[PDB]
Amino acid sequence: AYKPQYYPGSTSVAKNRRKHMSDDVEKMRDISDEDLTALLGHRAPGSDYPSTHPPLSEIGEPACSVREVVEPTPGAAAGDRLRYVQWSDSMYNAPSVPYWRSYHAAINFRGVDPGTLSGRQVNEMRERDMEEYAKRQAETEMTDWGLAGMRGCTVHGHSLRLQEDGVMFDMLDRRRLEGGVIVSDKDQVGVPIDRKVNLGKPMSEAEAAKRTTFYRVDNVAFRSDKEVIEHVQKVWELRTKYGFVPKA
Amino acid sequence: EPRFKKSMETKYAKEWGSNKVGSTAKAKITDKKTKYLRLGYQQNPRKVEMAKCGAAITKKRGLQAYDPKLHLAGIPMGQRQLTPYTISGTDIVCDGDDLHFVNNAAMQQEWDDIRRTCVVGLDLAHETLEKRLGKEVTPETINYYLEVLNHAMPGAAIVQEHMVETHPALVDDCYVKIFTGDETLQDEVDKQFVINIDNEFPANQAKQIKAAVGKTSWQAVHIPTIVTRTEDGPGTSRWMAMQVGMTFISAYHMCAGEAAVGELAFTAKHAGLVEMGDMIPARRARGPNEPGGLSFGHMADIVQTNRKGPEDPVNVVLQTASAATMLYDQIWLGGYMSGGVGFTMYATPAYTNDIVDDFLYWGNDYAAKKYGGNGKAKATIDTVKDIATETTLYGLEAYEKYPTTLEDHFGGSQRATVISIAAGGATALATGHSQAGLSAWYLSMYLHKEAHGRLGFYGYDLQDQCGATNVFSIASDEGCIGECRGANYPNYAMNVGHQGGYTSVVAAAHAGKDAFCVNPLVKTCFADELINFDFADPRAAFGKAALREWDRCAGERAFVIPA
Amino acid sequence: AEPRFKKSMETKYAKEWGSNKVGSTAKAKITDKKTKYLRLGYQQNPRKVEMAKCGAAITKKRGLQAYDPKLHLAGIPMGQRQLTPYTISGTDIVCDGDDLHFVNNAAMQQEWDDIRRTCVVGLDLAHETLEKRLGKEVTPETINYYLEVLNHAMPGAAIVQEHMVETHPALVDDCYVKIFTGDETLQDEVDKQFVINIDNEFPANQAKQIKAAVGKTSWQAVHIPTIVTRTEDGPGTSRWMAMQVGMTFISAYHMCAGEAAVGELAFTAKHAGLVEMGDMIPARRARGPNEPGGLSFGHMADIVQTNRKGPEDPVNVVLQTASAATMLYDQIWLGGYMSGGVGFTMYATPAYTNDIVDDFLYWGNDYAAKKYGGNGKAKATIDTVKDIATETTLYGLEAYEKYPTTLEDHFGGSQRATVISIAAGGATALATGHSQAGLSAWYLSMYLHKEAHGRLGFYGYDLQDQCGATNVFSIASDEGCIGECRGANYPNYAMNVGHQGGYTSVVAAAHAGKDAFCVNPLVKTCFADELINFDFADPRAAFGKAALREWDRCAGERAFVIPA
Amino acid sequence: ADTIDLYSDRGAKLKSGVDINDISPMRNAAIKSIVTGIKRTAAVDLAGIEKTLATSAIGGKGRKIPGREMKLDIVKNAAAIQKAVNELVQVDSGDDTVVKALNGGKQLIVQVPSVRIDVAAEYVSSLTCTASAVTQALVSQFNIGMFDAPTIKSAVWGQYPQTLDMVGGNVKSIVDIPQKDEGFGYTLRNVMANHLAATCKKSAMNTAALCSILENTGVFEMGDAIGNQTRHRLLAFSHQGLNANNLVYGTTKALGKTGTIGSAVHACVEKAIADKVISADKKFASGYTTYKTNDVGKWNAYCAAGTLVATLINCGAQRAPQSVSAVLLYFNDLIEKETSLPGCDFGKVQGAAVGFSFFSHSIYGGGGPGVFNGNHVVTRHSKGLAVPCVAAAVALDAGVQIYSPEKTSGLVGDVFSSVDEFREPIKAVAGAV
Amino acid sequence: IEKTLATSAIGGKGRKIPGREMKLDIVKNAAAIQKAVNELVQVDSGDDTVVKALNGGKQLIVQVPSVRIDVAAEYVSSLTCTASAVTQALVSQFNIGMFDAPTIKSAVWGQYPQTLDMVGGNVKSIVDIPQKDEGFGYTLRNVM
Ligand code: F43
Ligand SMILES: C[C@@H](OP(=O)(O)O)[C@H](NC(=O)/C=C/CCCCSSCCS(=O)(=O)O)C(=O)O
Ligand SMILES: [K+]
Repeated sequence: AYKPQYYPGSTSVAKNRRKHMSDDVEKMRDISDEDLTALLGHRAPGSDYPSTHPPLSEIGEPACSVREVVEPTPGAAAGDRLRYVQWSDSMYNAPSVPYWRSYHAAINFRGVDPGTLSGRQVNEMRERDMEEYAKRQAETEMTDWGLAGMRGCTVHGHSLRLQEDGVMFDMLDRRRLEGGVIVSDKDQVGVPIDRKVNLGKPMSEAEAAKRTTFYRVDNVAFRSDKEVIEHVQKVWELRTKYGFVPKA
Repeated sequence: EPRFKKSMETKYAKEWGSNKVGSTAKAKITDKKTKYLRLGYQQNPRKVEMAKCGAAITKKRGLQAYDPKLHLAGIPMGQRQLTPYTISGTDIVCDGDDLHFVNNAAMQQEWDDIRRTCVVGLDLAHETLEKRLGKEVTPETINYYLEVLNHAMPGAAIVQEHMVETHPALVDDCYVKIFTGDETLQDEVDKQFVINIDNEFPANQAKQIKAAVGKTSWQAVHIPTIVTRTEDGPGTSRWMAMQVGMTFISAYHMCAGEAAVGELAFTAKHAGLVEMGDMIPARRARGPNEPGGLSFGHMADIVQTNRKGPEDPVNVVLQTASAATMLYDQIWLGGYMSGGVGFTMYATPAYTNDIVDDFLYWGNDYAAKKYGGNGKAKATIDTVKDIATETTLYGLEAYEKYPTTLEDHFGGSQRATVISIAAGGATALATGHSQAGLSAWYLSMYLHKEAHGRLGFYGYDLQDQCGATNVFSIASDEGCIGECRGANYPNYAMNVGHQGGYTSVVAAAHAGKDAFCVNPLVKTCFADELINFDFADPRAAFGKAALREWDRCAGERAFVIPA
Repeated sequence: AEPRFKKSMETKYAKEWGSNKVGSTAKAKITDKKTKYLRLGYQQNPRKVEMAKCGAAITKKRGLQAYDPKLHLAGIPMGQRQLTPYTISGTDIVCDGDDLHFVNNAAMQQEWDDIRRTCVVGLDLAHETLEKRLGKEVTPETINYYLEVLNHAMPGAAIVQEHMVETHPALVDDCYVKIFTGDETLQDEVDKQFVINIDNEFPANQAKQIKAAVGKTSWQAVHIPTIVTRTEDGPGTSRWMAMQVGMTFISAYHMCAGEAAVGELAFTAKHAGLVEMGDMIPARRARGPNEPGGLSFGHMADIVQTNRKGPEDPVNVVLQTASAATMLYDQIWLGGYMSGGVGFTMYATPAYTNDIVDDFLYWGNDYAAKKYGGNGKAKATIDTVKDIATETTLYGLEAYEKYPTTLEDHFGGSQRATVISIAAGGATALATGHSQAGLSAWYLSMYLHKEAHGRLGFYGYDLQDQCGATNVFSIASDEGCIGECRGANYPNYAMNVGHQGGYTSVVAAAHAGKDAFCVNPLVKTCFADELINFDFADPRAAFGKAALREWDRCAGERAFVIPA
Repeated sequence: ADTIDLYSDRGAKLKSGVDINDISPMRNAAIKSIVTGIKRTAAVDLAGIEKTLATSAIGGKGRKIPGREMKLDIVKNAAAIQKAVNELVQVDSGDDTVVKALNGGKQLIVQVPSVRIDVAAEYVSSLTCTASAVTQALVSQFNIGMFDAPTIKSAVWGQYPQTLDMVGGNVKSIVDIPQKDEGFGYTLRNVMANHLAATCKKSAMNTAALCSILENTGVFEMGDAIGNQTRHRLLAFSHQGLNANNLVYGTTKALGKTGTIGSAVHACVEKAIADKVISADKKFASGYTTYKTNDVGKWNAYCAAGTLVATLINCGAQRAPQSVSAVLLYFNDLIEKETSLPGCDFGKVQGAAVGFSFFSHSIYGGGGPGVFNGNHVVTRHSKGLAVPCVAAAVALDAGVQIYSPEKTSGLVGDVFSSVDEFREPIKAVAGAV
Repeated sequence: IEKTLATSAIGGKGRKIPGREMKLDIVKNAAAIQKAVNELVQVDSGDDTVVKALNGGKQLIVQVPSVRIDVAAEYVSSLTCTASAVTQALVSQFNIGMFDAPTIKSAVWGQYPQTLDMVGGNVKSIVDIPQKDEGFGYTLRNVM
């Protein structure tokens, strides 16, 4: 068939980037379905998924050769709302970086709407489908709950100096260290919730450095990843040349 | 030491208000960690002034106004410490709040001074008088014309009786000067009216301007600020033409309304007119003399730093970045095209804390030493790739080595703008080539994205990703020499972080080498200390107004309202 | 009875003003055909003297020639005839023409800023978006929190982020948002500080008529800062509004701060739910929305608020409308935006000074009311139009002829033609309740006037005049248009003084004392608000107070951030 | 000449060995018929005029003129009005004029005779001659007197000429007014995505094709298909918009149950390698290999097809349109990372998608996919290879958007969808070769 | 075009870009440029395209083939296809390199697309741009 190569580079950062692209990521913690739903803030934990329109089984869909061959996701078939999960990841070697959360979405999940920014990365999907994606990113090495947070608003922190306890600042204090583990007692837009979710011990600085997809000069310098730089320069050169004359 | 050492020490190792940054929250500029004291807005005297004003407004008017407690979640700003800004190249320290265009009179006046200005030829008008009426035009007739024009231009009567006039006390910022390549005319016109090219420009620059303009003559017209604020940019050439036309009637003893006056109207309003820019398309509909129509070459030529200090072309580029980024991002994109809190901090990297300055000086030193001086690097893909890559790596590593700089430029858009200004500016200065500078800007962005796994806000790199391929495209709506791109070049028409940066890249292709980038008439028009805003030193004006000490604001209604 | 202008003519031509000697040497009876020309120069007039002294000080301070009355053509300064004053119509406020130039009169500037900085924005589609996409429940309580936050944020303050720059409240105290609604429960349950209460602001018949038009729908009346509208332009208003409306929905409904539903709320605020004052105009005169060229006469008539305060005097409603509209369209728009310089103050002052147009319009209305049996009762026919227009025109012409003082005040034929046609058109529209009939009368008046005097207005005054009669009832592409929807971009009307504010008064005359609005109940209700800096219910009073430099509601100054 | 096979919207081979030049807008008879047909077509809302008049809601945007209400039984008299409009719009009896009532007489389709567009600068006679004919026909049918005629006219034409467009009027086209063009050649690119989905009755392949025909005809009018661009444009047009070689529909079907955006990227690279469009170039020490192409036009066209495949499978999976912005971005970003070759349109699809994502998920402007078009400042930047995906995505909505074609496009969709070649353009284009 | 390039007077309205001057013998090579533009503007060899050098090679008349206006919304392909054909023909005739090609393009097209029209350019019609229409049907009425 075809075996994807994903991305250049031989550094740990490049290898971690290929892990995130390919969903080859280690499960680090367990988060219950109801705890995740509580943190997301879109419905009561355990409750039925609200609908924005009727289930497809109750709708007369237009005749369309594409609809005939593209299977709806479970959330689309059910008429779920489009809801989201949004993450902020510290530039001090959080495991994830925004574009790579989006590549993880686009490569590995059907029916995604990812958005990449510097201080936030978001994915909108039919609600039940979104929860499957959110759980995977939340439970695996892609999220360190000290260096990252779930933040649907008021995201400030990715580029700020870390707190003295090593955790990334949250203006809204949705999650924090308590007894050596990260705990969270607010939903992702800052609304207090009636539970306290245990999100595990944060990674040490040394483990973050080994798992990060971020290039940082005193860990794995971007300058040292000669393959990635050569790749960038090649794509730039070809885009430039073909914009003048579109000929090999 | 890096150029931003002092500014980072001011911001992160000295008290500001009662933010405790002189004590418990003090940091070394390399520290990766800090304290979050959650003092709220009361740590910052400026915020406290704003809060007390807001509460007084609510009470006086009976309708809710500003209240920091109305932040989302009822958690007020100042959870992190609130820290200051230093105007780059200066020791002026202020709050970000002192730099919003709404709160900074010098910023408003910069835009008013552009909006209210046009350049208008004299040669076609004089030819009309000579041919149609047989009039003789001399320095004496021109001098009387200019005396009457300066009385009339602010809105005073020449011909009729029992007339209403604008009040001089409200319009003292309105006037007309002339400039000319005709050296004899330059000397015979009364000096009060003349922008003397020899006096205002170093000899080499004066020679280059005179070569471009030949023996032609021009009026530099500045209509009243109170008018430009009441009206819009398209009102400027119209106001000018009314009073030019009235003055020709009197100074040449015409019928006060004959066919020759109509040909003088077409001259002033169309054939002889140089506006700052033309109209823009319907979705963003505006007429001439608005920021969307302002080309980057015109904006670079408005800025006057190159005639005062061409020996520091990097400083020329940085001052250009300051004036242009303020206008394009704060007033235009953050005002005209959006609004609200707007885009002060997207723009402040161009003129605060010495960070972009550090990176651009570094890239220029790199390229100057390597290629044998400014302007001497060949404009090729290999030159562009080298300067852009090395400058980008320097900037990224600086943010990584100095956490204070990363925290100041907390948004990726800010960081991407800063580094691409440095990479594009260093390349343009090295090559003397605006297109090469644009190509470097885009390569920088692409490297930056891969280094950090992020770039700017959601929509930052629209133009970025179209960028490399469109530098040397010849397509209808893609091909354009850099100097003639502007805020309506299609890919550039929406987003912060770019327009003022490109203006600085265009300036970099000419700074210290040429007297102007695209228009010697615009360049010469603004070479005038009577213009309220100091286009040679925009940073100093921004800073003086940040302190509420800048004294050249025009257009107020104070004279005709109670205290 | 004596003509309505008797007092004003006595003030102008039989009482001293400054040292003009009109109280003695140059005093006249208001019917005298002759007078003296004393050639006193500008020094007879304290306002001119103040201007001359300021000009000489500017010349000296800046080293560059400024105002000097000696630079008049031939070196003969103004004031060869005596310089005489103006009385604001319906008042005892006496001032110089110089106190009424838009540049010199802060109330005139604020009238325009208050229109330019305003838009109306629906709430229903936004609430529907929240309900459908997110499943949110919208209640009076959620709306009240939304409106509290919106009034904090609209002037330019932060809601979601941290370490933010904000506009200074001291500079933006004129910016706010109110709501109005045809839903009576919502009107009661929203916090009263935010509500334009239709029942409280309008007489019961007008309130009922507004509510019938608006149904149960709900609207935001948004006024962005004056300092911003002055820095920017009219097209900036809806954009400013939409940014802060969007931010407030994010917080008030706990949305992701930037999700697809926010984008549909943006389209709602900026397009589907938006009522601007007017739209863009063509390239030759290129401007975007919320500029005077795009302002329809119906909207301008609806902005003026006299009809909700004093519908029992519909002529006064028409006259106040003529005043606010003529100032804007002739002084600021045609005499400013579209030209400039000394401009067009005196082309406009007949609409609001010396009680002359007022005399003529009261006369025409009395003629038509008596003849046809009251306002609104005359059939809209050629015969009705011909009668009212001809008799009102003859009255006005004969008045100028009987009273040389009035002819000398309205010294330009354009002024006279505007005055008489306002009277003929306004009387016809009031009699018929019909804007088209009023326009037909306006043009017949002009044609009679030209033949009577062998002159009409300035060189280009009657372009629209001569196209006028034939285009009133044309259905051609760019000619057909019901009167209320004509405006400053109707082709024939796009250039010339003396008409746009007059037509606005004719449109108002077709509705004054009969209907709550002419064309748009949303615009009408938006401006029914005493917090708006300019008093749209009594524009004449505001013009006059500001002519005396006593009007104290100017917004937008930079005083707070500059030295004394 | 390059030759392609043309396939239907469901993967049936229609024509074999077609010279790509024969699908050019400059040669294909069906493209000429569709474009000129659209220029000639206007929608009349007879029910809308009747309601506007009854409620004196003259000019829209909240307006009502008290006292000017008029009750005319327009819809009941639709047959007489159709006849009169036909006679007024035609130039000669028996010419190519079409006037038909739709939906119980609530609407008319008008197609002005061709000469009114041939001997004319642009397309607007379809709006103006229709509006004049309707206004005259109503005045005559209902014996309207002079003093009321302006009320009829403004009910039909809206606020024109105070406004540049017919604001609040009842005569519309899928094309907007020429003064709103962003630049030269943008008129045919100013058709809202929702209008296209309604015209094609939400068949995603046909919606993509109609949009691609208009976008690519626009690229020609822009002057951007001359010389060294012509083949390049025709390859990407045929491969993205006309299902050339069944690449779009066949790959969509193969990926339709389990495929993601990444699956579509990988399928495109796999097919390009198998077809010898790209081949391995430089192998780095990690094992990563860059790729080179021998045919930029063909590689670009494969990327254009793949961008649409990814849209159809990802938007189809959501049964919603909003993700199309992300699809266009990430398909192209990822294919560049996979190959070290430029993505579709050399970055311009990705760039348009960056701004489109922002302007469909933020406070600042835009909206849902349905409001975009090739003339929109946000989505204009690709040379015709982005918006056809946007329109297809809209077609796939099962009910998520507020500003859907049902809300924005009912009149024009009802009228334009009645025209077979507009609604079924793939069939038409292939039938002409 | 030749003078615009030689004086770097790119964009008109007083402009000059120092350092970007280019000396091309365009008028002397008008016959070769005519032939190349003819090949670029036509759709099929032998169609109704006209390209003719006038007045000593100082000008061309171009009439685009009818299909470029028939299968199009407006008339503007006469301007755009001509400007593109001339730009490409000059780049080819004079072997212009990539870094200079935007200079050629802006000499031909003027300030477009920063401006809506080809301000300072060298391709013109008697008709003005459709965005300047005062209303529907005014394009053929906008001839000075
Ligand atoms: C609501 C949006 C979505 C949108 O359409 N605009 C927002 C908000 C808007 C508001 C925020 C005002 C407020 O706090 O109430 C304003 C000021 C525009 C306005 N309406 O006046 C703005 N952003 Ni935003 N916005 C900014 C930025 C940013 C950065 C902030 C990252 C961080 O770590 O804090 C990110 C984008 C990114 O991640 O790259 C961002 C996103 C966002 N930006 C998210 C909210 C983020 C959050 O939930 O915290 N902005 C910046 O990167 C710096 C400049 C700063 C702007 C203010 C100024 O220039 O003075 C402001 C520009
Ligand atoms: C796109 C279009 O809006 P429309 O779709 O409503 O016509 C257009 N608006 C704009 O282009 C707006 C430009 C300025 C605002 C956005 C600048 S990018 S900086 C914001 C980034 S963040 O802080 O939110 O992350 C207009 O004409 O108003
Ligand atoms: K203004």
